[PDB]
Amino acid sequence: SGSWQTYVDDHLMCDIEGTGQHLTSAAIFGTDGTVWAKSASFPEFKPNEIDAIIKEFNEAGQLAPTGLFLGGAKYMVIQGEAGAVIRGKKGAGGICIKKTGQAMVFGIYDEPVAPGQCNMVVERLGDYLLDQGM
Ligand code: NA
Repeated sequence: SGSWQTYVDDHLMCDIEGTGQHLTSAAIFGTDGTVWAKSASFPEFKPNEIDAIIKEFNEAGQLAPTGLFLGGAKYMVIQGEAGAVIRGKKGAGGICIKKTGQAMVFGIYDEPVAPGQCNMVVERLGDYLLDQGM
């Protein structure tokens, strides 16, 4: 593929396991905070929000006093994997973020999608990118 957008469209925003369900939105960022690609549905994120997530991957536990904010919306942090995966919840929806060597893979989900389905989708792409040296 010649576009980071294809990764979003064909690995993050596609029909999950043929259930007809999809992530709400998704994105791929560089570790500097540059947007490589995002779905049109992805929220109007702010640079401090992305920087907070970059910080959390470098040292887990830093989001805790405030929450995970994205597009001004507050997610409560839920169990992740230090340095590798950050997860948050907001009602029946949530967010999952997987770190690679050079990028961060974001997925946002809502009812009826389950938290573990978001994790599957995001983590599988991230692991692919890691196997490709990214
Ligand atoms: Na919008």
